[PDB]
Amino acid sequence: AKHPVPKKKTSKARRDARRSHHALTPPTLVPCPECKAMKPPHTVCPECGYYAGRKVLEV
Amino acid sequence: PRAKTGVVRRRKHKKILKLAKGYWGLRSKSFRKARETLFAAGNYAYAHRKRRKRDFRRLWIVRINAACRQHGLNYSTFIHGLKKAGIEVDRKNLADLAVREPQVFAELVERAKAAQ
Amino acid sequence: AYSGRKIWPQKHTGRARHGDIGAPIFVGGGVVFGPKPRDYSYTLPKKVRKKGLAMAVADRAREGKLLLVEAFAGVNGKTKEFLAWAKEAGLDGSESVLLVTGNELVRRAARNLPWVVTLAPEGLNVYDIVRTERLVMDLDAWEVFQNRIG
Amino acid sequence: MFAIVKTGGKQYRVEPGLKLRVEKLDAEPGATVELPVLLLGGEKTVVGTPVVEGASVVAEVLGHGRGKKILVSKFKAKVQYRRKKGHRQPYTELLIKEIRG
Amino acid sequence: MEAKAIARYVRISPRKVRLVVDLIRGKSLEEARNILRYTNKRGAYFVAKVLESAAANAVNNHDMLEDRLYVKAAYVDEGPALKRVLPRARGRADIIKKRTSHITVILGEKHG
Amino acid sequence: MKTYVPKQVEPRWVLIDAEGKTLGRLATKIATLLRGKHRPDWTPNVAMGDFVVVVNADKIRVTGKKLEQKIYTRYSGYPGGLKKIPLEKMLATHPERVLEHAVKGMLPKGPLGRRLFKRLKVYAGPDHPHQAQRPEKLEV
RNA sequence: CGUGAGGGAAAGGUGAAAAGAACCCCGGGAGGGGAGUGAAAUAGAGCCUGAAACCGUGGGCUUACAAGCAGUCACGGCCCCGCAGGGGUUGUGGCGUGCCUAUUGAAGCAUGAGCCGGCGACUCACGGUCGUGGGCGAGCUUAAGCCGUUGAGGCGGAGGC
RNA sequence: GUGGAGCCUGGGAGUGAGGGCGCGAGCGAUAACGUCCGCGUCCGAGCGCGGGAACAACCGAGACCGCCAGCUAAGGCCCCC
RNA sequence: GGAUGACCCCAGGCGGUAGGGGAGCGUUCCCGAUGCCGAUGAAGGCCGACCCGCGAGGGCGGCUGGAGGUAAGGGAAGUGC
Repeated sequence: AKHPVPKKKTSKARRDARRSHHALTPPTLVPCPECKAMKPPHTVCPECGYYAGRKVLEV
Repeated sequence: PRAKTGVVRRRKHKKILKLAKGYWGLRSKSFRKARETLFAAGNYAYAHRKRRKRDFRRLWIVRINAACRQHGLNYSTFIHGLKKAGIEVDRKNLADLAVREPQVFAELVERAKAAQ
Repeated sequence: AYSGRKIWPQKHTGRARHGDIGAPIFVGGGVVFGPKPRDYSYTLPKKVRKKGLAMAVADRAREGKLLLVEAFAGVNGKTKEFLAWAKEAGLDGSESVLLVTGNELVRRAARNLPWVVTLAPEGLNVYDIVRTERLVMDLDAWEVFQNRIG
Repeated sequence: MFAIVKTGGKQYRVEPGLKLRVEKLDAEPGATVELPVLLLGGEKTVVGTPVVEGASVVAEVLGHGRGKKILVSKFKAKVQYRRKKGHRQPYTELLIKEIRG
Repeated sequence: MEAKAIARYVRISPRKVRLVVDLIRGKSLEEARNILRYTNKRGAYFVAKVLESAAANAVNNHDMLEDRLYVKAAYVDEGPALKRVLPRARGRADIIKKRTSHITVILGEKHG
Repeated sequence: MKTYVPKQVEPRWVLIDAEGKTLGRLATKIATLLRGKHRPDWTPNVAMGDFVVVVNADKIRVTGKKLEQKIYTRYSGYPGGLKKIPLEKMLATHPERVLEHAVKGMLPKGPLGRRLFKRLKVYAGPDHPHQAQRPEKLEV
């Protein structure tokens, strides 16, 4: 190893075009059948405590 | 007394930067970069001005040449013909003729085979 | 006021080369060919001075702007007192005046006027003449003037 | 009906109703000049050789102007040569009035 | 009408929050609140506080209706960096830029 | 007076039989037709030449010893990947290339010059699938 | 900062007046929205002016068969200002080896430069030598001083040429 | 022979690492993008313009500016062109 | 030609590094200034496709800015990155 180093400043264009895959993807959500609140599927709904379709969790 | 740079430099810099609007990235952002493109832009505009005069003529001559081989003879012959005829309509206008007024050109072609 | 220590080694730092920070190349530094107290005085040939006074008054007289006076009516120091007199003499302050007299009292009266520049006669000089539109002198000043140019 | 006329070293096809820009002619605005003709077109097709003896084209001089400023600048590398010149081309604006023969 | 709320000098780095803000731009206040809730990013907490504040402002100052609020526009700006020393190997000091964001959220009302 | 410049037009489809024609002494012409330098309203930046259907490409005639002496050539990008194929063998397998490679190297380089190449249709014919376009027969 | 001798910074500005923003609303706070003060609040204290590099948002044009010192020429399309014209952009075609320095020779794979802003280098004194604008001319000139002035000049011939 | 000829007197310089090409020699090996002289040239300073694929010095030609006008030089006139 | 920088005509020169020369531009400051411009808006900033100048630049207009600015003609430099 002989300390490799950027030859040229990365241009703004070339920079941002690195970040064309950086964009976030929103949390996927479904309505919970009981309380109707939005939550991640396959979780327990923390709003009402229900999962399929019973009380699991005292909230 | 002291004459600090003050206002002068910024102004000479904007002058150039305004002259550089349009250019890619730093060439339109960095004064220095601006100046270097403008120098090049400079000579190109001069060099290509002179060149534009000979870009159109080559085009005219192409365009004419085609119209000439429609009536069964070549640009080089035809031009010889004109000179012998004594017709000195520049080839800017020769061109135009050949594409706007087929007939007249066709007239010109005949005077040209004629004088030959 | 800074030291003279070599801020960092002549070599191998990867920084540029410098001595002390008083180097004019530093923002801390001294100025290169900056003003030093000098003396703008020089000796103009007496004759030239002599001719200018001469020529300065000449020009002005050549314009009927020169006016000599015998004395100064009732001016006894007071500024309004001078006004009076100047009015009676064609001096309304539409024109600006170099008023030359050895008379202390007359100068005191004319002094605080904006359109008057006052002067004892040994003080006459081309500039104060050229500045002013109208020259106004004593006979007694007019003499010393001619004596200056003899 | 058009003609091919010569002025300022260049040629142009003109027609009645044309405003045309030419090299500045020595001629007052409101005055009215006659351009030599090397060819007449449409219906009557007459090939000036090089000019057509009788013909002319009458144009009115609308006036004179100086064209848009051309920045002519030369730069030479490695030599500190840089020249900046401003150039406006003078012109004469013509209203073609009629064609003769 | 528009209601806007800004959070200024939030001690997070702009390029990091902007990722979260970027999700909710143009979405219904309802959608937005939801998205931010289960968005796994420190920025969410902050963007939330700004959304929520702007939500009140709308309803509370500018006479707008919660069931009509969307995020008309939003944006994160850079505020003054907190310059901090990071000591490194062989005597060298590094300078870390703990960065700072001005988070803006602007609510509009959905006509239909 | 500014020079003409045409608005867009209908491109003329043209038919040519190779057969017995000297390769490239033919190609030369196809090129011109492609650019449209035969049309008096020709423009350099525009692509208004004819669409050129050549038929019977397999029967192109060639001078000299080039049947077995001209070598067509392709490089992959691998070591030793230089492929050398003699004319003969080119006719033997992809005959419609021979005239294809010749016309192309006679077209300008650049975006447009590749556009014009697309307007070249070559079939070791006769019969070309372009009855739809009704190509006017051309001699030489 | 250095054991010490010693080295040695950065850092000025709301407004005429604090009238320094009660009270309410989101918020743990910070911050912000209203209200209020103010001639002005993108003068709100992180405060006059608020350039540029730099980062965002929104809008127009554009871009996924294309080969590049990034421009220029031409034509064309779309947007804009207007009503033979302009402005923005750029599809295609032509043309085209950065700037500086150093060199016989540099696009050069030779030096310097990340970018922007600010600081940065032919001076001054006394002599000298041409030129030059003037003054006087077989002459020309004073120096230090003295008097006067308080931005007034005069005298001083020692002396020098 | 009136030319950015010349001569005279003075102010100011820079330059005193050249280089290639043709020709004449020495050196070298009837080698070197070699070296050292002479006459000439061009680059240097014309890396401005045409030709020579590209390319300081080979051919052509000494660019004040503009033109969508014309004649040409070398070089070319099958297509790229 | 006129009568001395007033313009017109005609002809010719006008590649250029070191370098010589000549004419200008802009910055600070002085005289001009007890003046003139200035809140009906200074300096400074951001625009402009407009005007003048070969050019450096200078106007004019719009926005910002809110207290300075400084002419014709001259003078002096910490004078242009």
